[PDB]
Amino acid sequence: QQVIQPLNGDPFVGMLETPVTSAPIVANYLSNLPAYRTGVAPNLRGVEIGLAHGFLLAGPFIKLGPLRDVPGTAEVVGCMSAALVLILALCLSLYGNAAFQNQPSMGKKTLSGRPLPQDPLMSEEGWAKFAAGFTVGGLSGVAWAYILTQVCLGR
Amino acid sequence: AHVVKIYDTCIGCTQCVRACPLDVLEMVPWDGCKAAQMASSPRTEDCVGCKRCETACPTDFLSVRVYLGNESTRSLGLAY
Amino acid sequence: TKLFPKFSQGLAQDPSTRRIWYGLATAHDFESHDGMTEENLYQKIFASHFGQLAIIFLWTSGNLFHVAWQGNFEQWVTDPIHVRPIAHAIWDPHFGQPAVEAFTRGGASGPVNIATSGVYQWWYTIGLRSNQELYVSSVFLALVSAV
Amino acid sequence: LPAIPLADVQSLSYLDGHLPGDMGFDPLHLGSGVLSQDWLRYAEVVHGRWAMLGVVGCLTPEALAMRGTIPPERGVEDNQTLLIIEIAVFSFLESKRYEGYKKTGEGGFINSYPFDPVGLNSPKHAVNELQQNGRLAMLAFLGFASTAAVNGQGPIESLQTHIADPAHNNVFTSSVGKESCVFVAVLSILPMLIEANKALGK
Amino acid sequence: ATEGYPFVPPDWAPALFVPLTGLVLPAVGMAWAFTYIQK
Amino acid sequence: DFLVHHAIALGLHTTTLILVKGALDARGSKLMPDKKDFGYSFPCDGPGRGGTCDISAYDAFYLAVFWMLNTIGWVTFYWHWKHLTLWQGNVSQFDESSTYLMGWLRDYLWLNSSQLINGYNPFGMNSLSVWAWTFLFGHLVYATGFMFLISWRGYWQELIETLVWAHEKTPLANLVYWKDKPVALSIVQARLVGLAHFSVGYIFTYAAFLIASTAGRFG
Amino acid sequence: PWKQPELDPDTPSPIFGGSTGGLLRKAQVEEFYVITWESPKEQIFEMPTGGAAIMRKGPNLLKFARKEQCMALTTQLRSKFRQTPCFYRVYADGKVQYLHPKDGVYPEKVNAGRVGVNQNMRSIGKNVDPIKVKFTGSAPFEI
Amino acid sequence: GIGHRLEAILEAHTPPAGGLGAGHKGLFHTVNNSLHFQLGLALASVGTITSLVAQHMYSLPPYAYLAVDFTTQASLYTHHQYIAGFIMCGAFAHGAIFFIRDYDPEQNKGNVLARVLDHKEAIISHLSWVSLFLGFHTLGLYVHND
Amino acid sequence: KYFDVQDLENTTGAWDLYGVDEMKRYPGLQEEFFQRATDAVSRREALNGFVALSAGVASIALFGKGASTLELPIGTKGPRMEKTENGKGGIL
Amino acid sequence: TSDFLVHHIHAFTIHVTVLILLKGVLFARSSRLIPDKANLGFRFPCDGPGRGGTCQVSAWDHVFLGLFWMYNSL
Amino acid sequence: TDYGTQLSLFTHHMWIGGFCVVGAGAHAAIFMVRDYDPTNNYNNLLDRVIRHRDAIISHLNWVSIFLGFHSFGL
Ligand code: CLA
Ligand code: CLA
Ligand code: CLA
Ligand code: CLA
Ligand code: CLA
Ligand code: CLA
Ligand code: CLA
Ligand code: CLA
Ligand SMILES: CC1=C(/C=C/C(C)=C/C=C/C(C)=C/C=C/C=C(C)/C=C/C=C(C)/C=C/C2=C(C)CCCC2(C)C)C(C)(C)CCC1
Ligand code: SF4
Ligand SMILES: [Ca+2]
Repeated sequence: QQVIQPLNGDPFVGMLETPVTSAPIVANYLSNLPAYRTGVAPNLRGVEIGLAHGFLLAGPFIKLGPLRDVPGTAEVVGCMSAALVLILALCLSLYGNAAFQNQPSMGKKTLSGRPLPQDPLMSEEGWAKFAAGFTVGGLSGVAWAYILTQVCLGR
Repeated sequence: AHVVKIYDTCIGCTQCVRACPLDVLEMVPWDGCKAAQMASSPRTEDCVGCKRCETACPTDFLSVRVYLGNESTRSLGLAY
Repeated sequence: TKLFPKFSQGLAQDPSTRRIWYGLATAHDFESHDGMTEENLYQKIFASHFGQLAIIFLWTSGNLFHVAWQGNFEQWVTDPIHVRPIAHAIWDPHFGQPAVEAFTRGGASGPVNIATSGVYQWWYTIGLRSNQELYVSSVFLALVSAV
Repeated sequence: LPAIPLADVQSLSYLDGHLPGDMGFDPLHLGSGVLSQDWLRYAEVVHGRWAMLGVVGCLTPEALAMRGTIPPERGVEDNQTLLIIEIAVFSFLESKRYEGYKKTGEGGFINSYPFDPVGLNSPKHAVNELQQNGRLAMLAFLGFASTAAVNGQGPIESLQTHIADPAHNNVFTSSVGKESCVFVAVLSILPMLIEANKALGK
Repeated sequence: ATEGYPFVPPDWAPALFVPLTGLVLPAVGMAWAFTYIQK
Repeated sequence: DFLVHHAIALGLHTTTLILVKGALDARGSKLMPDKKDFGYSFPCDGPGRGGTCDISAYDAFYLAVFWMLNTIGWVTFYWHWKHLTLWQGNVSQFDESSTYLMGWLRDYLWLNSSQLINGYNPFGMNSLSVWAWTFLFGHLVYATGFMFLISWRGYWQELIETLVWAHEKTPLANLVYWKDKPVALSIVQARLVGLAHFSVGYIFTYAAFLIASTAGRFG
Repeated sequence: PWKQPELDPDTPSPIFGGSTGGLLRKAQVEEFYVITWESPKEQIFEMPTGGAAIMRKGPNLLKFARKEQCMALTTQLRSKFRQTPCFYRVYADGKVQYLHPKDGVYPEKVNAGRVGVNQNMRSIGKNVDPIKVKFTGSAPFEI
Repeated sequence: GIGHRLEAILEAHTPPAGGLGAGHKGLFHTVNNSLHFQLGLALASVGTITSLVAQHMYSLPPYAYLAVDFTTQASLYTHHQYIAGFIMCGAFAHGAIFFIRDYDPEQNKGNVLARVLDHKEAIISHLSWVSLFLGFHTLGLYVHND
Repeated sequence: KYFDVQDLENTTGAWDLYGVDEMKRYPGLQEEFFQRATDAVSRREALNGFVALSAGVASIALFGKGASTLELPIGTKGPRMEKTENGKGGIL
Repeated sequence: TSDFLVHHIHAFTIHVTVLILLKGVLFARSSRLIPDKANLGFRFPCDGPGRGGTCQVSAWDHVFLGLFWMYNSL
Repeated sequence: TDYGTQLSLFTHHMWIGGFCVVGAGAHAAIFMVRDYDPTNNYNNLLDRVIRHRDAIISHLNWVSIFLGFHSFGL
């Protein structure tokens, strides 16, 4: 009558099903998130991820900074976030051109885990596609944070 | 992996085969000692380099030597 | 099987971070490189020697250039006891209001740092007296480094 | 490709001469990808178009008496809102050009019309003459930009002064560019160094 | 410049050379090094 | 100067002892006769026969670097204090206060460090602040070297294994993966990195104090 | 042994709660090992990955990631419960490989059915010096 | 048709009455055939003259208005002494590398290089005695005065 | 039964405990807006070239640091400066 | 604010000391790197230079490392 | 009003306490190495704790690093 047990009836693996992971509220919520969605196209995945990140990478940068006390300059201090998401897109493309090397294809193991196919995000062109979507999404999210922070109304 | 060697000054006490924790050394028959058996090492690719065989060797100097070399996934003791 | 340690197939076939670190350690141990003869060893040493000479002459050329651009050499010659030598200028966007006001020394318009290498006394002793002789000699040292 | 830039230079392996304007000069191997060089080529030609139009765009106003020799917008009839409608009409036009270029390449058309041969002229020689004239205007527009060194002198006016004194009115001496001599010096010794390097490395 | 041409540098020299070797140069260096380290 | 000259002689003979012993006993010893067949820089020869930690000639040189740093630190402390007392016309200070180590610590390390640590206080800063900053920067590098010198590889190997499990069984971060397996630094590498951190801190701290204490109260 | 016992599935594995130290991404991407033995009764043993598990009667099969873990469990069962285990190495493709005991008697016996390898008929100390083996890629011991 | 030969001078430098045994026989091929020996000798000479430069520059200043600059003298002396210490450690390191990598005992048999190796215990033990003497007495005099 | 040799793609741990497959997330034609928008940077060399040309923004950005009025180029202050450093000499 | 900073310094050093000690206790029996650490004893040097090196892998060594961190905390 | 005895007593009691806690961490590992029989502990708290040791150590590791950055970087 314990809430903790192994996964698939085989306990010799490291992942032991604990309440946190087992939790249906956690299971369905994680699946709903834009990265775990496999059928949706990679460009689409990258845009959603980039929008959320580009928007959250502005506030902590515009409130605490070198020009956080200058009124109009403080709004203009959010550009750095754009430079940050630019550095993030560059390192993401660098990881894609090296993770799934041309020599190493699938990398083996089809993976069962209930009737469903391998995510195309792990391909060579799929990571570049994701890198694109993340770049447009981050640039657009930073621009939305800057536009919304001046017409937010009673912020 | 590491290179293990067994010299002719072996007495065949079978202590290195008992001290090896990865089943690298074995005892083959010989005609040069009182025990008529000498150690060997066929599974050299499974050598990890813990040097327990050298501590188990009773003759002076050691009849078995573990010369460390290149490292692989098996010789580095990686479980991931 | 990666290809970064080009001089060692053993480290090239390492599936861990040990390949990276060791790839920067045995990079000059030409005596223990894959497929190396005595003639190849001596020729490789003869090349690295020229590379060292080139970087040495380039370094001293850069010293002459920086002192000729921001150092107060002409001002130091007219008074070699009171004025202080200037190494180079300091450009730091991280500096504040008081750092810029306090780092300006030696009769300069911007923030600079005083030199402790003692090259001003050496150049003033050998004969360099103008701010142009250091310039022309710096380009000469860069030329000999290129050769 | 048989012509070659300086004397006899080994043409790069990637440039087989298939392109119509292959002079054999392509240093630092900036373009070597099969799908990348075609797009770069499309860039070079679009550049020539804007630059050729530009060279004769400043030539006309400069030749006659007028304002804007160096600075534009003396008066005009539309301020700021103009600039917004400029980017809007160009964005629509450019999106159509990109869509057309992707389909066939060498996009030469106005608005949305894949191929634009109104005049019914499109031979090989005309494709080539477009490139050579575009390269020339791209290198001539910089001299129009280099009016800074010559200061108040305009493009037609700079030519007039150079006609009055041909020795004391050039970039090497009359301009403040004393490094132009070092540019032509290294540009003259560079060829010999390439031939030297390739020859030595037998 | 004037009578000092031999290696005499323009005023916005460290304002455009320090932002270059302190961010652009180590970024391209680390990117090329990482791609060379991997296969 | 008699006692300091004897201290210099002590440092020279000890560094020479470590280096000469590591050079003569490089190709064999009674504890390990086939050392010449193991190369120049090996970790050890197991924990057998009593234990053979730091038995290669590389390890002997590694141990001699500390003694070289101590000897050069003693000769430079002597030079700087004798000239520091000669330049200010107080030559009778070092001659009567250099015989006891408390006098060394008080009149040399504590008195000449009054202007160095005052580079940046809550009342502003000055030209010496950069030296004051690097004076503490050297202390931090030195303390980080003590980590690689004291702690050995096995503890860190188990720690890295736990971090590997953490990254593999975590959501939304298991999508990425390392191209090369993460492993702890080797025994020889750990000695080299620790020595580099120790030498860098030892150099930066003294350069900061020397230039600041001299530049701060003189020309 | 007298014939390599082919590893077969559908073997009763021991009852064990879910552990945390075992079968990572390498156990699938590269290789992993598996140990089988025969138990005569019901006991509780200690796994080399965490807590304790019980011994299900009849055959027993366990899977691990390193050969040292299977060898550790092998020596524990041979010195504490007097059993005779045997383990295999399963590759990524699915190629099973017999590993211990290869000759099948035990690795500490003679059996007169194995040829010696990696042996030097000279004594240690009679090896030539590093200078002699220069640019030869070989070493004194290797020679 | 003029000049000297290094191998001939080394082979001719052997004292009679067996003071050094073979003398310097085979030392020419030992030095010329090895690179770590030449590197150790060069590092020893460079590390010694670097310290010589440091000791002569402060006592006999060679540059004008150098004695007035107090930070320059201190920084130059400290810099040259630390550089000399690192180079001196490298000389002995390469000597150990020479003994391990390229020292064949059959080539120079009974010479001074193989002869100093026969009493390495005597050399190391006497170095240990000198170091213990200086350490015990310098520390004792300092603590007594303290 | 706990281990299989042939169907090893399910007995070792090769699973997806958080992924569902569906061809729908975003509304109709919205995806088309983002498709055309992300088409240009879709390739590796394309994005690396984008950020390489966008890297020149730091160089140009520093030049337009006049609006920021960073201590660096505003001045060093002639009135108060450390030209009186040390007590032994007025300048040195 | 300084009390906040020093209190967080104290919490950090206490967590590192408890990390070293708890790791030593939980991995003193048998680790995934060395599966036979229980039979090796409690106070042992290492397990040879294999697996890249296994120096101070014993439970006693963790206490030795811990003692150092307790000094740094107190 | 005796600051010497006040500071002395506080410092002394703090050092004695820290030494004793490190000793507790030592003897727990001594027990786990010698007197731990995996027969009387099948599914109890000790067995479950030794079962998820990887999760425990990894979380303590992260907390340690977070506290170090946020408490020393300030
Ligand atoms: C190798 C010695 C050396 C060192 C340690 C430094 C260090 C420094 N330089 Mg300097 N520089 C040097 C040589 C050196 N320089 C030489 C030889 C030149 C003449 C070409 C210059 C020209 C120069 C300028 C104009 C500026 C600096 C600046 C700076 C500072 C900021 C960092 C930076 O932006 O890098 C420097 C960036 C560079 C691009 C210079 C690197 C020079 C390269 C390596 C050689 C270029 C080739 C050149 C055509 C000559 C051919 C010789 C070749 C074949 C070897 C920094 C303190 C900046 C500053 O803030 O001043 C305080 C600044 O604006 N440097
Ligand atoms: C080594 C060279 C170097 C250089 C040149 C700089 C330069 C700079 N650093 Mg820095 N830094 C460095 C090293 C360097 N750093 C290192 C080694 C560290 C680690 C200790 C740090 C850690 C550090 C921190 C923690 C911070 C800085 C900050 C800053 C900025 C100063 C504050 C400011 O005015 O904001 C800049 C104001 C601007 C208007 C600049 C905007 C231009 C940016 C650079 C690019 C944005 C354009 C964008 C990409 C447009 C995209 C185009 C689009 C069409 C695609 C400044 C530009 C501060 C900062 O970033 O401010 C928030 C700051 O917080 N640095
Ligand atoms: C008047 C008679 C005479 C005398 C006194 C000498 C004396 C000498 N001869 Mg000579 N010789 C002579 C006649 C004589 N010779 C004649 C008639 C001939 C024939 C022409 C030669 C031909 C000859 C040759 C060819 C050579 C000599 C050499 C030597 C020197 C070394 C001999 C030796 O054995 O090394 C000494 C014996 C040792 C065992 C060395 C001991 C090492 C000590 C113990 C080391 C202690 C160091 C320690 C750290 C010190 C601490 C001090 C601190 C400051 C560091 C020596 C000074 C050799 C030479 O030139 O060397 C300079 C040489 O090769 N002789
Ligand atoms: C923990 C240590 C620490 C902390 C907290 C800070 C904090 C700060 N520093 Mg700083 N700094 C540090 C160490 C630290 N520093 C060190 C060691 C150095 C020397 C190398 C410097 C050198 C330095 C300089 C030169 C400057 C700063 C500046 C700043 C301020 C703005 C910097 C910035 O870019 O904003 C923050 C940018 C971010 C991207 C923060 C990200 C926030 C993360 C994501 C946490 C929020 C989400 C969190 C995970 C919650 C989880 C949510 C859940 C759903 C998962 C800021 C308050 C600048 C300043 O002017 O100060 C006012 C500045 O110029 N620092
Ligand atoms: C004429 C000078 C000289 C030359 C040509 C050599 C040449 C050689 N040495 Mg040697 N050595 C020298 C001087 C020299 N050494 C000195 C002065 C020392 C005393 C410090 C040593 C001590 C030494 C040892 C102990 C060993 C060698 C070894 C070797 C051989 C290969 C290793 C190598 O070089 O790869 C290149 C090595 C590296 C790239 C490592 C660089 C990391 C450096 C040390 C740290 C830099 C400090 C820090 C990061 C600075 C930044 C500060 C920061 C604040 C910015 C090689 C033939 C090794 C050998 O024989 O093979 C087994 C060997 O183990 N050397
Ligand atoms: C190795 C370093 C060293 C040295 C050389 C000294 C030397 C000295 N110390 Mg000192 N000390 C040291 C370390 C050292 N100390 C340390 C490390 C400490 C800290 C613990 C101290 C703390 C200390 C204190 C507190 C004091 C000294 C004192 C003294 C002086 C005492 C003389 C004496 O003992 O009376 C004479 C001792 C004897 C006669 C012993 C008799 C032995 C037998 C019976 C006789 C020997 C045979 C005889 C000579 C016949 C032989 C025949 C022959 C001619 C053939 C002396 C000069 C005292 C002093 O007065 O300061 C000046 C004193 O106050 N020391
Ligand atoms: C209730 C208190 C207590 C008790 C009863 C024990 C009992 C035991 N401990 Mg233990 N321990 C304790 C507290 C305690 N410990 C604390 C507080 C610590 C943290 C420091 C430790 C850390 C510890 C370790 C690491 C080890 C033990 C071990 C042991 C066992 C054997 C110890 C031995 O052989 O003694 C031997 C007696 C000595 C070594 C004498 C101690 C000498 C000390 C180190 C000198 C201290 C200097 C002194 C304070 C000042 C002198 C100055 C000088 C000038 C004279 C034993 C059962 C050992 C074991 O194997 O367990 C099975 C083991 O290695 N303990
Ligand atoms: C000053 C020396 C020093 C330093 C800095 C550290 C630092 C660290 N030790 Mg450590 N240690 C030391 C000495 C030191 N140790 C010594 C002498 C010993 C022997 C007893 C040990 C024994 C020891 C053990 C046994 C353990 C540690 C652990 C740790 C880590 C815990 C991380 C943490 O929670 O805090 C935060 C970390 C830091 C504050 C590091 C400083 C980073 C600063 C803020 C720089 C910020 C980044 C900067 C801006 C970027 C630079 C830019 C550049 C790249 C251009 C940490 C990084 C534990 C560990 O592994 O972690 C779980 C561990 O178990 N240490
Ligand atoms: C005239 C004069 C004089 C005299 C002088 C003299 C007599 C001299 C000298 C000197 C010397 C006496 C010097 C020296 C030094 C030395 C050293 C510093 C050493 C070394 C060595 C080493 C380092 C080694 C190495 C090695 C090894 C280890 C082994 C083998 C190999 C080799 C070689 C590599 C006087 C002062 C009186 C007065 C004035 C003048
Ligand atoms: S160096 Fe490490 S592995 Fe080698 S003997 Fe010492 S503790 Fe053991
Ligand atoms: Ca002159």
